[PDB]
Amino acid sequence: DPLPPQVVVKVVSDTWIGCESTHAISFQHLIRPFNETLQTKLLKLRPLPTSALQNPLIESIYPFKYFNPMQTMTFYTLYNTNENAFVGSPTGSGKTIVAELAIWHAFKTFPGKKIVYIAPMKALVRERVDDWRKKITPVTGDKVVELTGDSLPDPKDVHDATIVITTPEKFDGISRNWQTRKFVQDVSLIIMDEIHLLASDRGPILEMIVSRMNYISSQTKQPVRLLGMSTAVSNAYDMAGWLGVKDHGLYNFPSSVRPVPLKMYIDGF
Amino acid sequence: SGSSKNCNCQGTRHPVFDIAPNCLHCGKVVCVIEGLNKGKCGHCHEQLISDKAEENPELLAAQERLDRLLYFQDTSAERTKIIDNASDFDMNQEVGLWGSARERALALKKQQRN
Amino acid sequence: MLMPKEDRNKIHQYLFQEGVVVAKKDFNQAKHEEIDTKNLYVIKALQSLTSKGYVKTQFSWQYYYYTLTEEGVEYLREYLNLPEHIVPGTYI
Amino acid sequence: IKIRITLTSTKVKQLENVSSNIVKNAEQHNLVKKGPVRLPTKVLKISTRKTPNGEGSKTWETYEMRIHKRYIDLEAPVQIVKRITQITIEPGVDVEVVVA
Amino acid sequence: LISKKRKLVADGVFYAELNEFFTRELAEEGYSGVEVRVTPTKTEVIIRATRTQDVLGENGRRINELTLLVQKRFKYAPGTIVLYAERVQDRGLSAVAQAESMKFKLLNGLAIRRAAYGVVRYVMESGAKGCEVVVSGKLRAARAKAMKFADGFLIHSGQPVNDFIDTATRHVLMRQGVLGIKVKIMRDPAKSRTGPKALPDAVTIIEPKEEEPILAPSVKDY
RNA sequence: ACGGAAGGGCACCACCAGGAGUGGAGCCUGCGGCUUAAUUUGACUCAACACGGGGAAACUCACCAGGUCCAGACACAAUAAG
RNA sequence: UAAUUGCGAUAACGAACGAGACCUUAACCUACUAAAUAGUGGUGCUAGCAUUUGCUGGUUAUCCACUUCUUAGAGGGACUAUCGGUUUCAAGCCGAUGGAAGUUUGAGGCAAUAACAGGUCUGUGAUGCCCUUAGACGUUCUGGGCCGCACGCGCGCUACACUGACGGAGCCAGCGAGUCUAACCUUGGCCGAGAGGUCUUGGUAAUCUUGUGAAACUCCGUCGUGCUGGGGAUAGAGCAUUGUA
Ligand SMILES: [Mg+2]
Ligand SMILES: [Mg+2]
Ligand SMILES: [Mg+2]
Ligand SMILES: [Mg+2]
Ligand SMILES: [Mg+2]
Ligand SMILES: [Mg+2]
Ligand SMILES: [Mg+2]
Ligand SMILES: [Mg+2]
Ligand SMILES: [Mg+2]
Ligand SMILES: [Mg+2]
Ligand SMILES: [Mg+2]
Ligand SMILES: [Mg+2]
Ligand SMILES: [Mg+2]
Ligand SMILES: [Mg+2]
Ligand SMILES: [Mg+2]
Ligand SMILES: [Zn+2]
Ligand SMILES: [Zn+2]
Repeated sequence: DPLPPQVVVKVVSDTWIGCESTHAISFQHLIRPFNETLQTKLLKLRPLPTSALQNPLIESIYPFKYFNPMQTMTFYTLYNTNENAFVGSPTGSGKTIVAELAIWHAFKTFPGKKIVYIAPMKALVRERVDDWRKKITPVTGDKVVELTGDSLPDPKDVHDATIVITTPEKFDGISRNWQTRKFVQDVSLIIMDEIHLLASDRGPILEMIVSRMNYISSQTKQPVRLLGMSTAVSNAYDMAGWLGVKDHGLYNFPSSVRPVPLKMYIDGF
Repeated sequence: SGSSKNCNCQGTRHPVFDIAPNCLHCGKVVCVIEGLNKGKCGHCHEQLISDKAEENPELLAAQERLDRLLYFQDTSAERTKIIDNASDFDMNQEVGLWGSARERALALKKQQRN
Repeated sequence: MLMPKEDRNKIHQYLFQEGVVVAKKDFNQAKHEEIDTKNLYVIKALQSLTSKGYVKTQFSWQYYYYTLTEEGVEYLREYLNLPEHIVPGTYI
Repeated sequence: IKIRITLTSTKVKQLENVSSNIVKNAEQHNLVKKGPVRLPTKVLKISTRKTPNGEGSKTWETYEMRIHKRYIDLEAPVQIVKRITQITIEPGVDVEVVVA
Repeated sequence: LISKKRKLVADGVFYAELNEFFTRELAEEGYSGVEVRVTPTKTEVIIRATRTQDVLGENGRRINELTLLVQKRFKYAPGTIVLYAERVQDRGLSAVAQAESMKFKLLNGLAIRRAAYGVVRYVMESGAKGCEVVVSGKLRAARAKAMKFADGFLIHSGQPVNDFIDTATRHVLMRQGVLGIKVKIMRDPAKSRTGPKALPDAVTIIEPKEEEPILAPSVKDY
């Protein structure tokens, strides 16, 4: 953490004396991307659990009254603001509730929309919907239609669907029709999880999607709110600048803080 | 202080107000600058400061781990430690007993006894 | 010269933890920087240690940079009666 | 906010380089910019006798230091101003900025 | 609050203060110059010497004290000064370093004819177009006389001398008196890579490619 | 290298045509001389003489008449907490 | 040819340093990049005279535009360009036109081999040696002297006058310099013949001193060929400033 004056290499023989040579390697090419953004856990002692929500419709559901502790700088920032921000949450530290802020973000301002969720693997599609069949639809009266490769729902149902969960590859095919697909005009917030898959093969599929919406927002001249769900990521700055997020709101917490402590052990063979 | 500069940094560039870390109505974070100059919220214009059995049991139980989470963050320097199978773990505080060998002299005396 | 033990005691102990002391070649200036004493003693008390092979001296446009040598370290330790490896100037 | 940045290198070639990148850095972010202004060169002359003694034909030298100065005026909200000073540091080319 | 009329003037003297310090401090460690780098809140300096480990030392000792001396003397705030230790590239080309070796060779009973002519062959071997060494003062006699050893070729006139030759002088203490050292080394222009790449009068022509006449109107369509 | 030797060719630190002059008068300043306690001192054609960047009231300062201090580091030996 | 700079002849060939080239500065660009720390025009508020369309103006948060003038950075621009004479018709030279520039465009920086027993120990914490090193040639305090004046020299300034002197008015530059733990450059107000003093001001400086409103200069008046109103050392008296003095 304290940057040393250099990193120096030493070569030494094993039989003679003084058969040594030294090179001092300077490192000065230290740029703002070359850092970890991170955030220190501040004094957020008093939460706004359930009571400070101003919507009795949802206050009657989600019986877990206390607000999430790990959302210190998140809380209600995106609840009212329309500004793109990055939320990196390691492990299962509220991935369900934090992904549900899309209804909190702008659904109250304009209801009956088709905000689209994106998951990296097809396995996440089932859990992101099946677990939510008895949590939102029975109480909010809003239906959710899955859009996958094995499912071909009625397009009128897709238009009337409230939340759409689609893998990037399956989303790519319907993303080929922004010119004429009348389904895709209601995009106000796009949410996706496990956004640090870019090193994988599927990452290129998802990466090109965001740049597509940036052109749509740029060309059509209206803002489209974004929301990133992921774990701790080393290059926080560069991805933040590519999502078009701004200073108010950024979540980057290390593996040091977890809901349950993690123990590690190393071995060789 | 009566200043009209609504510092809505939410603590990003300024220390947060210790007495009023946030807003009780809309969750906006109020820093120290936003705190002294106005007692009202900048977003929803709600007052920040009003002029164990009784308390909700889950409110005080919740903040208990927050202090631990703060403790976890504050005590995160050594949490990256590795047990390994090659770690000597000299278990010394700062020195090997001032770099002097008399604590094990009794072991030699014990060997002499044996 | 004849002069209180309080400041040579201060001088050497100050020289101990960081290992460098700087004193202008300004005679009779009487107020050293971050040493309340006079430079007159700071300038001369040290080449005596250099004379008995303890510290090394430069002029560098009459600024008198000082730094103790390798064996200069221990001599002061019994002079101040600190324990072995208390707080040398070799700290990382 | 009226961000004012001054540049007073002794060297001109690299100063232009560290100035050339700035103006394009403002426009690439689609920001209002007021152009670089090159103040007159400050010439620091010192005329001295050649010889160290007092003898000889009265031969004189003068020595010149050139102090070029450049500054560019920008206006922007704070979020994109703190992201300018911390970069573009090159040797012998000091950079100073004043707000308002 | 210092005017740039005086700030930078004070800035150049800070460099000159530092350089005369090292050549008095690390002379035997192959001191080869320095440059001062200024950064907002960060003041960093690059020390050039052949034995980077000796300039650095165990636990970064030598730099830590040298950083510490500059720390105290110029009243810097802790951590506002950082030293950098680096080697000199092409030690056989740098007049500052080759001046020191001559100051070394003389003190060891080595012949002024042999010792000087030794450095010149290595300088030209290391990539120099020209190089010479001047040694002045009493040499085998109480009457002062100077002998000059040179090889290659050197220019005396024009600003290329500033650009193409570097100067170096190191006095020698000897019990006959002071024997002066003056070294001017002319680097290869071909490796200048910063500004000019050759002498001003150097005019070169790229060789063409000759072509035989077609001798016939010919047709290539697409 | 020198020539009251020759050829050829240069130069307002040479000349010609001329300007403005200095050498004459007052004073400022420098050098020699005289003097004094001292009037510190280097340089004497070009290549010294408003030059030592020297226009010095103290300082500068080296000189004159005087008065304080030791900066003798370090080592050795002597005296020695009556 | 300014040039061991060239043509050429040739017991020499091929090289090298000096010269030149190099670079700094000076004038050209109505061309690129721009600019209240520069300016120009128009437009808002506003002063004066004829008033009718004007002329002279003032105005920082009244705006908008521009870069001719001022700044630079980047570039171009001169190579004797072209024409005519003269020379083995070879380097060149001379004249003319054009050109901002045609005596390497002017002025500089730079500047060799060899040498002086030139100057310097009074720049050097650069040094070899010698003298001294404790009522010291060391250091430091009071007061002198470095300035003393029968004379002789050198760099000089001021003049001996109507191309003048003096009183009024007209009224113009450029290279520069200037404060932080200090007290720098000082506008404006006020006091004071003047010297100068006091209360503030802006300026760490293309933005404040400063248009440095300088002088010699121009015009209108006084004087009048008199060692005179030229010239101002000499002396004496007093008033302020510097700095402990
Ligand atoms: Mg002439
Ligand atoms: Mg004549
Ligand atoms: Mg005359
Ligand atoms: Mg001559
Ligand atoms: Mg005196
Ligand atoms: Mg005196
Ligand atoms: Mg007006
Ligand atoms: Mg012709
Ligand atoms: Mg010339
Ligand atoms: Mg000298
Ligand atoms: Mg004198
Ligand atoms: Mg003269
Ligand atoms: Mg008149
Ligand atoms: Mg002017
Ligand atoms: Mg008169
Ligand atoms: Zn704030
Ligand atoms: Zn609120």
